[PDB]
Amino acid sequence: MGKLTTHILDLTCGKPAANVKIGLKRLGESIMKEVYTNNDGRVDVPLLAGEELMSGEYVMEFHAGDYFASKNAADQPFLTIVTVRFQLADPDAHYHIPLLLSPFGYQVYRGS
Amino acid sequence: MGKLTTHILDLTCGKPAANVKIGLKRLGESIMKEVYTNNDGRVDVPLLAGEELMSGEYVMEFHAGDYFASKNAADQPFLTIVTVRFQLADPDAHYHIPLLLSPFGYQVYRGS
Amino acid sequence: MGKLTTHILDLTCGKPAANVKIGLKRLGESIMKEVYTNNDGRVDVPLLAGEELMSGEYVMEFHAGDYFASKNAADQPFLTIVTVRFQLADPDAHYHIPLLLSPFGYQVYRGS
Amino acid sequence: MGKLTTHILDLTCGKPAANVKIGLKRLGESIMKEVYTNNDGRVDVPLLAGEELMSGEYVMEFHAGDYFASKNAADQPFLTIVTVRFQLADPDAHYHIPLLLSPFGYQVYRGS
Ligand SMILES: O=c1[nH]c(=O)c2nn[nH]c2[nH]1
Ligand SMILES: O=c1[nH]c(=O)c2nn[nH]c2[nH]1
Repeated sequence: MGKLTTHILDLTCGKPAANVKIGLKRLGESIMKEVYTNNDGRVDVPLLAGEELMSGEYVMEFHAGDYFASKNAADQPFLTIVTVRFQLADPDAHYHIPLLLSPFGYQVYRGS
Repeated sequence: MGKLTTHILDLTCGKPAANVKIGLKRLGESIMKEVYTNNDGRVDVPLLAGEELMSGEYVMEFHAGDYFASKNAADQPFLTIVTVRFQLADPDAHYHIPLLLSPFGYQVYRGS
Repeated sequence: MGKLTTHILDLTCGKPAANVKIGLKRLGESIMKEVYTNNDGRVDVPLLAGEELMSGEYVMEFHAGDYFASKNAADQPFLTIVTVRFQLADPDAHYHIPLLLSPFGYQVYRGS
Repeated sequence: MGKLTTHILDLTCGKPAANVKIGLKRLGESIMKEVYTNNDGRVDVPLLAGEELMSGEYVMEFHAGDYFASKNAADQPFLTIVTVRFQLADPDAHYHIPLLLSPFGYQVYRGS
């Protein structure tokens, strides 16, 4: 009964990044899920839980380019799809990986 | 005559991350280069320059897992290969993308 | 009925920083509060709320040095007291300012 | 013959933060220096060197509020003066402490 959640903050305006598409995939495979953050910059249902959450490597494709585009970065943005690889060791643990995001930089961390 | 350089700092000990392997690839392709940072956590020759640097999307595969492993994170580390996608718009510009790295989090930015 | 909360994550081990002392003070004054984070790296009661929360500048003194010391950085640590100044404009708003912390670097942000 | 340098990057536009005032002071004292970053977001002469650099705690007052103000955050900005405390142990070592800055968050690290 593990769990994988996330969270996006736009450091340009201190608000949660809303309606950003997030791709989810197992390492070496194709997208398996596609979600859009709510107003809190989170997703209602965990990105992964129970059976689903299998120990291994995953990748999340945060669509930063489109998000900043709507809030305005340019025709060929520096950040298009912020990609995040990570390995989930224990299948019964909680993994909260937020994303602090800016047009030209970002923080990826295992928060609480 | 554009240029792509990078830099790795281990925020766990304030020192540059040395001898870390860095994979380089164009979006959707296979590795095209493989380098190992020196003692300053940089690479002698630009990761990309002149002809090579074509406008588009690239990906750098920082091998964080192995680096921390040598400095010690575990059998199934949270971070294995920190992956970084980005788009290089102008082919004649300088792009310096450093990496602030920690066992459980990291910063990716367009520095100077 | 505004609110000021915070949160500390130790990026060295992906866990919340527990029992870290946090000083709170208005700009130019002496400490007014002193708290110790719980196991979630948070404090049970808001650091500021209602009447208390007056528009202006505050400072939080995160005692990183002692925290890392207990988990081990040295005799004269790089980070001793991570100091964070910020201005609270609206008195009725919620301000969540977490702290991503490492022996040699840290992130300060207005999260959700 | 130690050295203290710094560097400011505006993560909102990937450029160095130019002409930002930086206050320098020893712990518990008044400003001792006041500098303004050049176009590279650095200062020509080290903020501290040789004799000057004495082992102990210092504080740098990055004037983020004014900088973003000129580039535009509001009347009562979240960040006014980003304050950074740190301890310099060895007097003969090089300490490079850059600042990744955004209207609502920032990274402080011991870079190379
Ligand atoms: O949902 C979250 N809550 C928090 O308090 C937090 N702190 N960092 N990341 C976080 N994510
Ligand atoms: O090579 C670099 N030099 C610097 O001064 C710097 N600051 N941030 N990233 C950087 N990379």
